[PDB]
Amino acid sequence: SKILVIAEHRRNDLRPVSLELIGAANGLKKSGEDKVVVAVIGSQADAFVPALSVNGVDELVVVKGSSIDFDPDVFEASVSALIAAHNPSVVLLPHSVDSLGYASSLASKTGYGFATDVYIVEYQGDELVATRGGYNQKVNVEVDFPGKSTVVLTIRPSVFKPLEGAGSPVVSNVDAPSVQSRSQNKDYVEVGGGNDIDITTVDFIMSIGRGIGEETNVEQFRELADEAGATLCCSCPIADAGWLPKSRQVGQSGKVVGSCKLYVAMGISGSIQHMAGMKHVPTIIAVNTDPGASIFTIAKYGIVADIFDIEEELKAQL
Amino acid sequence: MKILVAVKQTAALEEDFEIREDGMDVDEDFMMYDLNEWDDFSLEEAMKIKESSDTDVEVVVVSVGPDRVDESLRKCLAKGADRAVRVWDDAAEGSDAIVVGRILTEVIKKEAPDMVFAGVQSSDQAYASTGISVASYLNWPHAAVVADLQYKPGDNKAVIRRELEGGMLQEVEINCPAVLTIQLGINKPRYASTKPIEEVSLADIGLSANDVGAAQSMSRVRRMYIPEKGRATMIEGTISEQAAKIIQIINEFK
Ligand SMILES: Cc1cc2nc3c(=O)[nH]c(=O)nc-3n(C[C@H](O)[C@H](O)[C@H](O)COP(=O)(O)OP(=O)(O)OC[C@H]3O[C@@H](n4cnc5c(N)ncnc54)[C@H](O)[C@@H]3O)c2cc1C
Ligand SMILES: Nc1ncnc2c1ncn2[C@@H]1O[C@H](COP(=O)(O)O)[C@@H](O)[C@H]1O
Repeated sequence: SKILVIAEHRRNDLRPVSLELIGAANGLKKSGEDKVVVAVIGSQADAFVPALSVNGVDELVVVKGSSIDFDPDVFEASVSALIAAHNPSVVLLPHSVDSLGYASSLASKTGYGFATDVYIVEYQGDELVATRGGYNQKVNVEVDFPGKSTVVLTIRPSVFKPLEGAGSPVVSNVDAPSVQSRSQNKDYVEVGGGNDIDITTVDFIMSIGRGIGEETNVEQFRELADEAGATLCCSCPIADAGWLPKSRQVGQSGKVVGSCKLYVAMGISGSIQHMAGMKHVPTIIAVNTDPGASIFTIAKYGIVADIFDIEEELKAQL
Repeated sequence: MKILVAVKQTAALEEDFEIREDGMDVDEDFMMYDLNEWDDFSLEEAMKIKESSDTDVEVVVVSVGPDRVDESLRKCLAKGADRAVRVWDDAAEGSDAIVVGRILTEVIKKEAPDMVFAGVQSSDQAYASTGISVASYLNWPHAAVVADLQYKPGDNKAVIRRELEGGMLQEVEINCPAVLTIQLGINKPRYASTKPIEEVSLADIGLSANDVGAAQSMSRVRRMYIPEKGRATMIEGTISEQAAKIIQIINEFK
């Protein structure tokens, strides 16, 4: 059998989730005989063959379509054609912004199995069994794909471990199918907003979320961070509201706080997308009045208390 | 000129919820329902277009779901949606994102809107699939994770900005009509927390039991379960001592 992996690149760089998918594919397969086929799609995608000629890749397909970076019409047509060519049992996409543009379209047209944002995958005998979340990550939902010869999964980033080392795939080149996209990519943009502090560099973070309530409450946390020698960061509601700069947002669409050794999460529930930015921090303290908040499932220390009462006492004690 | 906004009434769970006997779902006694957060932003975006235009813009909200959903629809009308439509039959129970996409598409074919908006994802299941499934059945242009929309009613293209990983956006020019999935933060919804709802059956839209429900879905639920998850070290006691422990943790850190 074949497992097809759709790699991902942007702005000339391969996104590392590509290698997590290869790791997943190699783990998933049933016998040594099964093969992992990786595709990379782009008008300049030959550039990625070195970075994708890695352990666990049996075939590497460069698809040249009309656009440099992701286009949903091009990707859907291209991936449909790859599925036709390789008849994979399983197709692995990253659960990324790009994939969200097409994955469910690709699955609507055809009789394919489909599940998204999957974080456990295995075969039980010949049966593919995938696990995703339910009810804002309060449950696991375990699914199968009865009678589906092709199953398309989008895979949660930062769950599956990449393999180590080089590889020697059979490399091929195909043109994408020849259909005109209904959209055209224009500029990438890094929007305005202050940028006095690169939060990917800092080691001590106090981060605020929706639990702070009104904007008038931000100042007291800024003072706390200052008194503590921490950098003030936030979750997306705070930045969306314009209360702190986007450069201070932690998570998938914000930044990853790679240098951070101590993260104090105040009034942040711990959404998946927030966790993407900070789950690696060796010491996380959560201060949150909801014991059922997801943040407590990754925190080292939890305090189920009012953030304003804790902040004022912390200030006093400091 | 018409903008169709697909909306979902999501379920959130109370503390100490239980898995139901069949092991297939959570017991409904523990569910609280409200409008999906992404739908506040999508609806406000349709209303912004309506306000910006001298031309009439009809804003229609549509939801596929049981009668509890009417409460959420009523609230959309009160915030200025022109019409609200609820599609349901009991046979639709257990319809996944792709089947919901099918059902929505049958309404949309009849409404013949100029744009379709959906949320990036639902707060409960977070499939991030339903709106882009609709685009497929309609065979319309589409973009997901839209953080900005430059669009005048009647225009044959729009310019959007998709919100990417890592603090960047991408401008994309997209043919209209289009399906857009709308991200948090695109706008600041105005009403943040006796025209009836139009009630539509599967028959009204040409569907039957065999087109919908769990049997037509793209995966099969085996079980639902509360997994063992990581456990924090909880600091009990007074605020003074909880703060005292934080400071010791800070000091241990430096
Ligand atoms: C594609 C995509 C990308 C995303 N990228 C990001 C990202 O980069 N970063 C990000 O943050 N989000 C991201 N999100 C958004 C994410 O889904 C959530 O909306 C968000 O993280 C929630 O922020 P919050 O935890 O601050 O708010 P909420 O979930 O509302 O949590 C508020 C918390 O405050 C607590 N609270 C309230 N009052 C008090 C009090 N007095 N004392 C103590 N606690 C209190 C509550 O119990 C609750 O847990 C993304 C979403 C999508 C779909
Ligand atoms: N049952 C429903 N009825 C109407 N729209 C829905 C429904 N389910 C999902 N959606 C739409 O899809 C978005 C949620 O995305 P998803 O996670 O794929 O369900 C919502 O914000 C709606 O726009």
